[PDB]
Amino acid sequence: EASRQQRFNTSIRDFEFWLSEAETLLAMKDQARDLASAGNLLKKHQLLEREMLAREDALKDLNTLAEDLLSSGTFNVDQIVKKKDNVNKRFLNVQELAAAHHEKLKEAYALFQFFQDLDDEESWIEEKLIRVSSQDYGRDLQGVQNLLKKHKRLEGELVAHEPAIQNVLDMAEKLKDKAAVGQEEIQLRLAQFVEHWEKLKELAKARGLKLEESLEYLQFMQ
Repeated sequence: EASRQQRFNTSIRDFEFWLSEAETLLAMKDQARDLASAGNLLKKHQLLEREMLAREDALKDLNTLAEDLLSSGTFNVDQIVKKKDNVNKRFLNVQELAAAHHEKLKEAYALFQFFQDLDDEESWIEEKLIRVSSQDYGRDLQGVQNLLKKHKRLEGELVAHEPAIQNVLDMAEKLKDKAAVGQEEIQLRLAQFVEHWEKLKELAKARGLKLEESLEYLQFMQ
């Protein structure tokens, strides 16, 4: 049952609160300090993106209501004008900045995920370098057959990692722009990561060939 003036005031208060929340989110652009915090901010940006067109539509009706109040001889003309124009200016500012801020946060989340993937894959290569660093090629036929069964399991666990390793080298190319990746400590880690990956591949290939040569030898020498 509210009057036009009461509905206008309630709508303005509702928009002011929504705008203040969106302005706070835009002011949190540089608070993405880890994956979880970037993720929290991305969820807020997804809600803002989803609500934008509905708020734009509601603002059109709020503007129509304000103009209806102004044309009907209301007492608080200046108060209505200031409330309406302030909400419209603040909405345009949110609308014009939101997508850029959202994109910067998607880049921050991607950078944090890249650093987690680099850490993980460095450890994975290091563990495989221990596994492959064997000079046991078998002393008898059953022995070399056991070693070849294990070496094929290593080659099976390995072949499927080329894309996980390439995802680190590609995401380093996609995020080659940002400073944190360009830092000399990260550029060294990426060169060493490639050095250890190729060394792991050089060792696995070489060991497999030695194991096949050993099986052939031990089959004649049994």
